[PDB]
Amino acid sequence: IDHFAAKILEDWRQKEKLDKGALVEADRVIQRLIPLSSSTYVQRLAAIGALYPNEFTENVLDLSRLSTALLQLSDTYYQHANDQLRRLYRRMYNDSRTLYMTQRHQELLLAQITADPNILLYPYTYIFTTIPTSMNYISNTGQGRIKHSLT
Amino acid sequence: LAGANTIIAIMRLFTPQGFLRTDDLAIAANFPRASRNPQTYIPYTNQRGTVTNEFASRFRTIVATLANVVNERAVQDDMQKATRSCTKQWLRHLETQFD
Amino acid sequence: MLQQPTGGYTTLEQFAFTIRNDGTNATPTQFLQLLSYEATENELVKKTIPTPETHLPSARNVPGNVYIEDAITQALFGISAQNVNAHGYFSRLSALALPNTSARLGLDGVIYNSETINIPFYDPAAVANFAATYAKLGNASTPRYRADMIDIYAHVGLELAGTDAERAAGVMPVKRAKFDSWEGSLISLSRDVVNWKILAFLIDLCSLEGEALRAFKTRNRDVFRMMLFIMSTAVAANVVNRKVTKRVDRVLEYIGVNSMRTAGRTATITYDLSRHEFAAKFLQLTFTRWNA
Amino acid sequence: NIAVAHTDHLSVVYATMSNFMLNFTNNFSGNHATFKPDQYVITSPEGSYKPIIERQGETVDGLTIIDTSIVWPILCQCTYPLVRQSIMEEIVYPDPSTTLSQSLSVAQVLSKLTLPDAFINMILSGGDSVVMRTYQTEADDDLDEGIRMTTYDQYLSHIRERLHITNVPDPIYITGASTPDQIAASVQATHVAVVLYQSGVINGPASTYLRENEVLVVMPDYYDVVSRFANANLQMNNNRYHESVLEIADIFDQADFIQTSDAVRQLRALMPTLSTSQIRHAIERIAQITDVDSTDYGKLTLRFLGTLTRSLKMQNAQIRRIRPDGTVLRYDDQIDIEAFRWSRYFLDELQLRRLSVGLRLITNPRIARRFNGVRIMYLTDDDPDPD
Amino acid sequence: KRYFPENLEQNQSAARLVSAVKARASEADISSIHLAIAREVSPMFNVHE
Amino acid sequence: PVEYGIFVQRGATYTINAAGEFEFSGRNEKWDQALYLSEHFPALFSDVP
Ligand SMILES: Nc1nc2c(ncn2[C@@H]2O[C@H](COP(=O)(O)OP(=O)(O)OP(=O)(O)O)[C@@H](O)[C@H]2O)c(=O)[nH]1
Ligand SMILES: [Mg+2]
Repeated sequence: IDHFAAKILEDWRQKEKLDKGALVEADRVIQRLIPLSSSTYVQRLAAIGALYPNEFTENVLDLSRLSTALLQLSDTYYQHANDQLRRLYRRMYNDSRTLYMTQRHQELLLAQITADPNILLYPYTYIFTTIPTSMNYISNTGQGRIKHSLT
Repeated sequence: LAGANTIIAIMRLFTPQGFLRTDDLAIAANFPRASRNPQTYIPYTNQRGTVTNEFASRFRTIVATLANVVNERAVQDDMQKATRSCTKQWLRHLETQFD
Repeated sequence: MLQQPTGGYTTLEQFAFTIRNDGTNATPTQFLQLLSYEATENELVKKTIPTPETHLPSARNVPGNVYIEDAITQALFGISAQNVNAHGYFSRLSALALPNTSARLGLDGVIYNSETINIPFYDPAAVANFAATYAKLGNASTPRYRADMIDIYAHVGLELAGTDAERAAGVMPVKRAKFDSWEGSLISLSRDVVNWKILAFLIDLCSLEGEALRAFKTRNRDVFRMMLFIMSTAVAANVVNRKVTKRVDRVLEYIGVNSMRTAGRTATITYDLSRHEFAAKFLQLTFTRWNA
Repeated sequence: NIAVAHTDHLSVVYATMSNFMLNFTNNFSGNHATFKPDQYVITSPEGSYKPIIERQGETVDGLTIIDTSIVWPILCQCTYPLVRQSIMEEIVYPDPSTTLSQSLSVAQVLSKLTLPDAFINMILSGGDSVVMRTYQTEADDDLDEGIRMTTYDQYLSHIRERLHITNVPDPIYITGASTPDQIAASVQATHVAVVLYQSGVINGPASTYLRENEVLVVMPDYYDVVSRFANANLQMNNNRYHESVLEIADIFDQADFIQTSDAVRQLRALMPTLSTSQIRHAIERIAQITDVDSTDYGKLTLRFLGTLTRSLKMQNAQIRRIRPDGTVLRYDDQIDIEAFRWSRYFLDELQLRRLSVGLRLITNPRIARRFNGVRIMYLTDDDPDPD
Repeated sequence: KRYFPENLEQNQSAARLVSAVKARASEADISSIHLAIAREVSPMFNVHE
Repeated sequence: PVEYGIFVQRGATYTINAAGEFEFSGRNEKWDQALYLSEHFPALFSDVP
């Protein structure tokens, strides 16, 4: 669980840099792990890790106890108000051995197969379309009280 | 109760598993009976199914409850910690005697 | 020698494929009508199947007449078969692959080393075509050449469960098959299939070309689907029955998802790992031939 | 001085004893911080689970107590064939055949140790039952017809644990906001036809669904149950219902779990009403009919073990890991070994295969030679014929 | 008597629990049991303690 | 004694959490083997600094 969580942090940050479109010297297009056999809790971690939830970009999760945050987040996704996100998380949980990835990742993987034709990379993979979410959560972790000015 | 749920839950273990039979034959024989309508509560009834016995199964949920309670019972002395698990085993045996 | 008609060998009444059902010899198509599918949240998407290796395994010097049809049909649908790779007699198909070999493949499904009397056998050209692809069953086990045994089942699903729109799309929801059923239905189905002379189906699949081939694929699609069905029950993660008001609906879940299970169960035939590698290879070759 | 002969000799003895047939468990992971032995138990839904690993405290002739003191002689007053080398003792490579045959004898013995119990339990596995009322939703309903219901207590005592065994999502609660399609989705997701009642009046399309599809509602209690349904038809009534036992075979149908073929049912009908005592007696009799073959080492392992088995319940017994917290886990397709998913009544594959054929023999009309009922009538026997 | 599983009565850790059960386990006496079953249905006149 | 106080205040045991974080008891209880099958582990062998 701690291993998977560290890798989900890594892939989330890397995908956060690729999403901004800046060139990156990434070691591999999908930095996070694929369970082959694991407990339920790891399958949950692989599912929310694959989801690239807006909550990481917003800093809604607390990283002090990262894996726990990810478990609770997978909980909220397991019964998400959004049917798309819920059915997508559930699908990711049902087939954890498959490596879900955004299409923009897959094009990178294809470029890599082009450059090095005999490269090995994980064969079992699904290319889901990411689901947009309009809710921009405010966040700022670290010391400092927020001095609201109520309207 | 608002927060004593474990107490009420244990108390439900004491609820009787029989039925309230009116004293039909005794009424027909016009035997003495101080009640306006005579009846007694039989402790248990004949098993309906070919194999399972409802009474024994009730005891099974009783000792499962008691085992959960014995399990959640915090203790400090090591021998207390021991008899907790031994208690659990012995409940588990009483269930078979009962069945 | 049996002449091959303009249609496949399968057109002959001698090679009818028919499961038992409702006390009669039902054709596979009219059993597959009974099949119904509960779509679930998961999605199967068919990857391109890797091209089968060019290499044809050596047919080791074997004096005997290897019963190959029995070997294959047992490896795919046999109730009790296991270690289907320790013997390695599938390589024997390659003996037929040579032009002008003295070997012949009998309707019995045995590979005689020489032509022999009173034993009818398929036209050697057609069998040469069939061996040129299916000898590669011989390298089902060899590490360099093993087939994918996870991805391939997606195709199985699409060809079994998939609606014409799903088959066109190349993607279908993972489905959970069901049908009103008799006691021990999957076993009896699997054995009615095991007795099938599938060598006819394969030899027609490999020798036929042009319109006559395509007309085969339509005429025999339900047969192929039945083999796919037996196989899919072999790898189905679980297989329950459902009470349905004084009727019973057998329900296998899920189509197109190889659970890789190896422990046996009363409900269905079970693949040992060797049988998984073998079925994977067989699927790779047969699907490669089914799309062209 | 000693370790030169420890790492290089004893280690291949551990490496070799690691492979012995009866050493089935994992012993360590190397991480003291997190290792804990997997805790399988023989859960019986109609009984209490027997943990395999238990602090039963029976000492097995002193075997379970550990002297750490033994390390001192090891470091000090003991010698090794490698340490001696300046004489060079030849190392001994023991014949496999001794421990192999001993293992085979143990295995073969306990393999057939359970057979009569397993067979009988296989037969009665569907025989567990729940009392269930059947209220009649419309006029001229036969007492079989209508909505079927059972108390939450029965479902908890019978249906639930078997749902955990069968590894299906828990059945949906119904709030009367329930479309029939949501119910169908639940009965599909968990193949037993069962849904838990929660709260509120249940709408009539849902009622006709539950009636037509024989789905079993699980009412928390029977107080004013008709208030719980939309009896728009006004046929359903609080006093109009039929109590009846309902066998687990009549709800579950999982081939390696609960024997449920019509032959075994036709067999169960013939059974007199039973008890765990009568059943234990039956098992003992089948056991004394079949005096199993055993090698002398097997007779020795038998007497060593070496007595009663009857204490365990085995009705639909399964092997499952329990949490250290003590809750019994469902079979994890990724963690628990594959063979543990269904104890196939604790029988060999071949015994099941033959068993089907025997069910064909038992069900066959020509051996159904015990006749029921008779007609007294005062006729001449002019032209006799038994038929 | 069938009060304990074999062989937890022999077990050292169980001694507290075993003494606890032997504290309660009356020897069976026919008249006392018949009296129990009977008391269940007989009318009570002096309030039972 | 000082480090012992600092260690034992954390607890004489711990449980690995469903999230995988360690959760020490906070209490100085003597260990018993009955706990070996329990969720708890001895705290000395946690290897947590
Ligand atoms: N994928 C996924 N499934 C879940 C999750 N939570 C519950 N489930 C499903 O629910 C089943 C067990 O439910 P619970 O016992 O309530 O889950 P839990 O372990 O108590 O975790 P919590 O929901 O946080 O209380 C599991 O088999 C899962 O299939 C989740 O967060 N993610
Ligand atoms: Mg790295």
